[PDB]
Amino acid sequence: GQESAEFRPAELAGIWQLCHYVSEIPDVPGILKPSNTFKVLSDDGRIVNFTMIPGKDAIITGYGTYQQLTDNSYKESIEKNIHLPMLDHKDNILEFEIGDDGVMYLKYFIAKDLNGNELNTWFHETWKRVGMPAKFPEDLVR
Amino acid sequence: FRPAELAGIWQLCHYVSEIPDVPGILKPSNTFKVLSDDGRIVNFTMIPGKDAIITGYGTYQQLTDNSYKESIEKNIHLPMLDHKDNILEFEIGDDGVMYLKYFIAKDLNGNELNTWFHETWKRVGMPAKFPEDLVR
Amino acid sequence: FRPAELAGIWQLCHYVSEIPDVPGILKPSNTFKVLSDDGRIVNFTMIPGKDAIITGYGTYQQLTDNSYKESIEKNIHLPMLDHKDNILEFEIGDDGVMYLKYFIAKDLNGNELNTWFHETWKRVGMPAKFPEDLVR
Amino acid sequence: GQESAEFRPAELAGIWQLCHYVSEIPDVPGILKPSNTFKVLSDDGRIVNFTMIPGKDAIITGYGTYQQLTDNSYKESIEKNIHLPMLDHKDNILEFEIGDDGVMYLKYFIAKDLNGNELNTWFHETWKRVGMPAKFPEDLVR
Repeated sequence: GQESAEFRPAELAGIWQLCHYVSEIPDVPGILKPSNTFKVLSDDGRIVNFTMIPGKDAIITGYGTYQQLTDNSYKESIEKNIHLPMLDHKDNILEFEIGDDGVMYLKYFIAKDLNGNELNTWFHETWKRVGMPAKFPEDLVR
Repeated sequence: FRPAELAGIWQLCHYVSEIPDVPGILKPSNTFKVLSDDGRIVNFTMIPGKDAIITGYGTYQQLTDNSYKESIEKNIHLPMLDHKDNILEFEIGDDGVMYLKYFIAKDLNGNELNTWFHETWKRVGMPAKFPEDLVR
Repeated sequence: FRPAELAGIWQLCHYVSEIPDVPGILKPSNTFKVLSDDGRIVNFTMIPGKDAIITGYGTYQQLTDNSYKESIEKNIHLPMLDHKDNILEFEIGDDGVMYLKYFIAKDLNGNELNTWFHETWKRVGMPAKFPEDLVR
Repeated sequence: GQESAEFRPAELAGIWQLCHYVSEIPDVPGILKPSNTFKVLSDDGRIVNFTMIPGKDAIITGYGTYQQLTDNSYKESIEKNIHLPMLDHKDNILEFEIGDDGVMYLKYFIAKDLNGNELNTWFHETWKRVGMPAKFPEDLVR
């Protein structure tokens, strides 16, 4: 049997880099800058989150499968997530907005923590599609 | 062939010593090879504080117990491999470290290169604990 | 004036948030200001995996309880300050964080800039323990 | 009173970056690459060693005063050294060679560890003088 196909496919597949907002000044909102975490949304329906640790072994922090649900939401069927352990063996529904600039905004809701405490919190994330630049930088530290 | 567990995320490594003229010890670096279940390969390199970059992609397929092919579509690190097959010999240890070798005869301009390439890659895994101080 | 403990090694900081339109929390970055006892100032920036670079130098002198001058010889980040004095207002907290402000009117080509600069710096210290996994 | 001035002054003063040797291949010696540690040899006779920790607070690992002794040796009079605690409140004599290419080789001998165990080991280090490049890189992450 087939999961529901009744959505307009979005360009979810890709390697995505987590971003954050950086300001030089205390009380002023920051501008978008890339960070150290990647989400691989594979062409064959698998999801992996992993984080670099400079000079050390990178680590997977979550993995599973994913499935688009509606024109602007998809689920991650998480097997294990060490960043967010209350999501283990559960579905997380992510609402998304993908811009032609390669920036994807995600948000998801979590009701309870692992100890059953009320949380009722929306999480918000900004991701940027990783691409191939025109030129191989001559001094790249591989 | 006996199917090897190639599919996964791999981190490039190098060897470091504090002194010259001695072998170094293995240390992870900034480049990743994503080998998907459906036979896609992507190499990308993190650049601290900047956008990561894809440096090659295509498809791949295991051929024998110690070799696989990358059918490269585009590779900006190794552009003589564009629309070519590269055959890689591989050995994967029980410690999750994979040693690759491959040979390239010519550069894109037809100059003789006749170079053997060696790469060490380590399988990226999920540790038991999320580190308290992690910079995501 | 009451002499402030300016002499030392200072690390530039910035503010980070996971979401837009909110204030971020303080995080250290890659640039250092070395304020020597003999009144020399050097700014340099680490570039991961590459050679660090000096981006400015000169001399400095405390003027009042909350200001000091940098007499810049050369600054490739801020080249309108070459052979000029920059007056910085400073406040150093009990947590070792120093807040700097300064104002620059013109760029090197004479274009009006009239910009206030804010910098947050943190005093670099010696922790009680050398971390076991440190990458020197 | 004055410490001995009977040496030909060398160009020790500077900010120095610790280097190591990197190879892509297991059993082959590496080439010189810069690492994350700095030694400030000040114009006014003070020494500080410190190490970056990417995304985190940098740390001082040793400090004191220094004094050239001979044409190719100097001492670090170490107050505290958390990298090498057997050097606390002691002099360490470093033999050096400074190249016109800005590379300095250092070596020093340590007899005993902090617990009094025999060590009798020569340490060897390679350092590179930090300089001001021609151009401010446009995309520098400060």
